[PDB]
Amino acid sequence: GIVEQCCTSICSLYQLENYCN
Amino acid sequence: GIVEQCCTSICSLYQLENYCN
Amino acid sequence: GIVEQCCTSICSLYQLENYCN
Amino acid sequence: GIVEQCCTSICSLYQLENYCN
Amino acid sequence: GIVEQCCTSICSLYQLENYCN
Amino acid sequence: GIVEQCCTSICSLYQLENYCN
Amino acid sequence: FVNQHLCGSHLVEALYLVCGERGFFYTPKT
Amino acid sequence: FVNQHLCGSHLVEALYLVCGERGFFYTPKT
Amino acid sequence: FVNQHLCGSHLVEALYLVCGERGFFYTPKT
Amino acid sequence: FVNQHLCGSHLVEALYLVCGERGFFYTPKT
Amino acid sequence: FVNQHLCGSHLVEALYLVCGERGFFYTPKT
Amino acid sequence: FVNQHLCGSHLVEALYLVCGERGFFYTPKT
Ligand SMILES: [Cl-]
Ligand SMILES: [Cl-]
Ligand SMILES: [Zn+2]
Ligand SMILES: [Zn+2]
Repeated sequence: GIVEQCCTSICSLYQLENYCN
Repeated sequence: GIVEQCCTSICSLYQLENYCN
Repeated sequence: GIVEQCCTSICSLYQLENYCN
Repeated sequence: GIVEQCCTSICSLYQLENYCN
Repeated sequence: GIVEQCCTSICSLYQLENYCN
Repeated sequence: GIVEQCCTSICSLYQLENYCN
Repeated sequence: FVNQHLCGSHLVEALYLVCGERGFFYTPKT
Repeated sequence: FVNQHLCGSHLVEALYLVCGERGFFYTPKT
Repeated sequence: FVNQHLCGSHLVEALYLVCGERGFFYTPKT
Repeated sequence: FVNQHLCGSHLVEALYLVCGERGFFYTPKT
Repeated sequence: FVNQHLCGSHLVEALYLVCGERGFFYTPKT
Repeated sequence: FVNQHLCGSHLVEALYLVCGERGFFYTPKT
């Protein structure tokens, strides 16, 4: 999920938009 | 809603807890 | 400038990106 | 103290109230 | 006090330093 | 640079003023 | 605990602390 | 833009930045 | 609520949240 | 992405997220 | 150093940076 | 004052505190 994608690994601001409503 | 209530007035931690998953 | 614009009005991430090195 | 209780170990929001005035 | 001064007016780092233990 | 001086190593608030404009 | 006055990103910080590993949802008007 | 490690409160501050009025859902458990 | 690791500036932001008007004392040295 | 309303230190946090390892410059009036 | 305008949790962040391992006390009115 | 480790967003929040109106330049690459 978000932790693995963005904290454990590395993510872009665009990937972060995957978790918007 | 909560976002507006905490900012225009006040809110408690107990009210915030309702927004946990 | 950007510092004032983002605070007195609004600004976008794309405008902010102009201040990266 | 607070660092050992809450950073090195893990603490609740209630334990954190131990350090209020 | 300092909490109010820094918010309603301005304060310096040197004034803040007085609140260190 | 700043990362090596202040994150990897340790820096004072005065050294941090080295990076002001 | 004391009552809170939280705007902007400070609300999200508070939700973060309050919810822990449970996570939370942030849902403003409009 | 860039890719960095975003963890904890920094992750939710980034979600707030990116999503804003849309809102968002922070579910660490997945 | 929950239990998490709270360190550094995050610890004092949590104390501010929890104590608010009461105030608080951050003494790392113990 | 959504438009932003950022004051004080919140602007610097946003610049930080936006620029990543490229870094940035913060240059207010006056 | 420059003069500061600090409210809410931003005051506690500044105290944190200023005091380091010495810690500090946060004591608002009322 | 003190010396501590200041990294990431915490480093730029410290630069904002210290420099304020002067502004500052965050160049991790050096
Ligand atoms: Cl604010
Ligand atoms: Cl951290
Ligand atoms: Zn703020
Ligand atoms: Zn942090």
